[PDB]
Amino acid sequence: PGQTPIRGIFKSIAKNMDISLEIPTATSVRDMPARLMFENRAMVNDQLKRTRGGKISFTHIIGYAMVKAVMAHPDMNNSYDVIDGKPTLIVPEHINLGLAIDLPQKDGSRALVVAAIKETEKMNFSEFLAAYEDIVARSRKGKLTMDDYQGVTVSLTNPGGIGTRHSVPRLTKGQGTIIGVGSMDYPAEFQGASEDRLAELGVGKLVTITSTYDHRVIQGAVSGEFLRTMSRLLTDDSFWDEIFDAM
Amino acid sequence: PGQTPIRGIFKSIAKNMDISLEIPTATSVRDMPARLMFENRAMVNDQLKRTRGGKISFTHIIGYAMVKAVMAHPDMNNSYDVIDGKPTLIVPEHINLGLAIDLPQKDGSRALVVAAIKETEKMNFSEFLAAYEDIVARSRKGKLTMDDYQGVTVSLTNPGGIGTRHSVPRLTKGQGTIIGVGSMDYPAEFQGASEDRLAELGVGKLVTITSTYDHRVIQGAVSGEFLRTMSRLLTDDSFWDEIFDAMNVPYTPMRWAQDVPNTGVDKNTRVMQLIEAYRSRGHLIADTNPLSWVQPGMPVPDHRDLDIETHNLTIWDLDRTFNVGGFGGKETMTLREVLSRLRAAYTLKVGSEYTHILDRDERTWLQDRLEAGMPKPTQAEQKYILQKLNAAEAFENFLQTKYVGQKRFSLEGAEALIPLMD
Ligand SMILES: CC(C)(COP(=O)(O)OP(=O)(O)OC[C@H]1O[C@@H](n2cnc3c(N)ncnc32)[C@H](O)[C@@H]1OP(=O)(O)O)[C@@H](O)C(=O)NCCC(=O)NCCS
Ligand SMILES: CC(C)(COP(=O)(O)OP(=O)(O)OC[C@H]1O[C@@H](n2cnc3c(N)ncnc32)[C@H](O)[C@@H]1OP(=O)(O)O)[C@@H](O)C(=O)NCCC(=O)NCCS
Repeated sequence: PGQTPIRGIFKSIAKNMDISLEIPTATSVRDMPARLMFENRAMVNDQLKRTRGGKISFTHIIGYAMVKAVMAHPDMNNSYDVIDGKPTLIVPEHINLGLAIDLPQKDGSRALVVAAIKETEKMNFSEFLAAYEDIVARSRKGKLTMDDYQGVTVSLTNPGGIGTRHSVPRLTKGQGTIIGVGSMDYPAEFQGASEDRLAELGVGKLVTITSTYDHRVIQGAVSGEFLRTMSRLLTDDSFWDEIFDAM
Repeated sequence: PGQTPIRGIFKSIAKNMDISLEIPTATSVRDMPARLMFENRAMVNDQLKRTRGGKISFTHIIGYAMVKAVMAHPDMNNSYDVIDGKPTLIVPEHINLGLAIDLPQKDGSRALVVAAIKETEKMNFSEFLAAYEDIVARSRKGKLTMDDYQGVTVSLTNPGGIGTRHSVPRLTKGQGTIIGVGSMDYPAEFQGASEDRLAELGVGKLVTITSTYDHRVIQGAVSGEFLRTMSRLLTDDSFWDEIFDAMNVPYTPMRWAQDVPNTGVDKNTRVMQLIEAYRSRGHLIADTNPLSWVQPGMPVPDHRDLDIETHNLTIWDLDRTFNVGGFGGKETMTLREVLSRLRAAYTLKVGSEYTHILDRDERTWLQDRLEAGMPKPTQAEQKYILQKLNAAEAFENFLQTKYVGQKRFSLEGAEALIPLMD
């Protein structure tokens, strides 16, 4: 009980949240079927098990789809800044994808950090998976440099691990959008039903995906079309041929 | 039409909303089943009605769960301030819970106020309910002081009364979080379906709960875990045992389980076995003791035969219809009505043992008279019972007063013997 100064990484988190108050933000929400993801992921993980490889996750698949979608809709990669006291649009050279990793510390307090995969628009699924696992591995061992925290152009977060349905997050300065992935589960009005009955009816599972963007440089129609493209890719023949071929 | 200055309470509401612009906020949303809440609330309100008590609401239950959750995740109680021009985290001493009460005024304009229940982390459900009703009562009569509006650490709101699905509200300065409760109803894609069809499928009702927090002092993972804890408590065995114990209800609470298929032994067979179990062994849980006393060294018999889990039935069968073979003078009935009748006949103030009798005509005579119930007596009859009770007690007290030391072997404690013999 009482008052205590904020020190360390927490002071940095506090200062950035205060700066971010000067961004006008809006949000879009879309829900998608998730059956084909469960099926095709299982097929890939069976192959890896026989070949004594690793394991892929839902975030890997959604990550790759997200990159393809940003290529199809380039406006989602832009940001805003005032330079020489004039308003300015900033168009980057590459797509650098930030991952929000929750890592506990030595003290016993959790902190969230955003690390970057760089030059993602010239990768196939095999390359993408390697880069992803590299960042995650080094984060646990505590061997991330200062260069890994710089140059992010678009971010990804996964609150659905805990079981949240969806969220409305904060956008940090220097970016245009942040994408969030919610729980992949049956709706709550079917959580007491029998397996037999669900199979008979043909009820599937959901996923809700969100988009939070800066409204000075991105319009609503662009954000909507972005999510529509992601929805088409995750249920598309040609998309899953790529992943299967690479693995 | 035209312009008019804002004056009074409205000017205060306007100023606070302007100040609140300097809080960075984020939101989390989660949806939960709501069947067990409907069931167990009904059981508690039936007990209170017989004892001429009050009524509990959904906000009472969610409120209590919310307090338990804040205890499990203390970070949700903290706030932010700048002191001596340095950033600072503030950790309070108590959990003070603010309620958002919509109260109309004399003029005819509605206004929202937030009043506080203080020192909530040292309360049981009985204490909690009293404090809640105290605040609400005084608000309507217009007798809230200035101390009731100060010291709030966490807030609760209920937009689901009107029928809103969920909301994204504003957070006021000095707090860390605000929790919102949405509509408890079927989804809108089932609002035209029949009751029969919904019962067949096994479709339940929802509730959506939100959390809006200050991101300088609370992280997303903490907010998510908070809502996960609340979800577990509202479907937990041990949680509902507390509430039932505190409100003095004698039955086991309805439990949470999955719906089971109608395979193997049919469900009509299982409902007939339940009827037989209550007729045979229901006296083991009847309200026949005036004291709340269990003798320490005596064995307690097994009475697992009297709960619907042992006969492979579930909350999902309560509104389905079954063949009962003349029970209650009906050929068909719901499991809710079956349980109601059995409990009224074999579990109140009279417990009966008669199923061991070998003759069929004897058994039927008793069974018929015991399930019809006790007929309502007239006023003259009621006054006669009161005269006899008075005579008994008065006689004992007279002898006590006039002859103190003398041995008399009193009947005090058992005065109902006189009207029984009569
Ligand atoms: C091991 C690794 C390859 C991922 O393995 P994983 O088991 O698929 O991922 P997690 O351990 O985080 O998830 C555990 C479980 O939660 C499930 N899960 C995760 N996110 C989910 C979501 N949004 N909805 C539903 N289930 C989810 C996973 O499917 C897994 O269940 P399973 O028993 O069927 O495999 C590795 O990348 C890892 O551990 N990553 C964690 C950190 C991270 O990815 N952070 C960045 C996220 S943006
Ligand atoms: C009388 C009292 C004990 C509550 O009684 P109550 O009937 O349970 O509550 P209300 O009168 O607000 O609700 C009326 C009806 O709406 C229903 N309802 C309320 N909130 C609901 C919600 N979120 N979703 C669905 N139904 C809801 C109640 O169940 C009740 O229906 P019923 O006919 O089945 O009883 C008393 O506390 C009261 O009147 N409170 C109102 C003010 C208040 O609680 N304000 C603070 C809320 S944070």
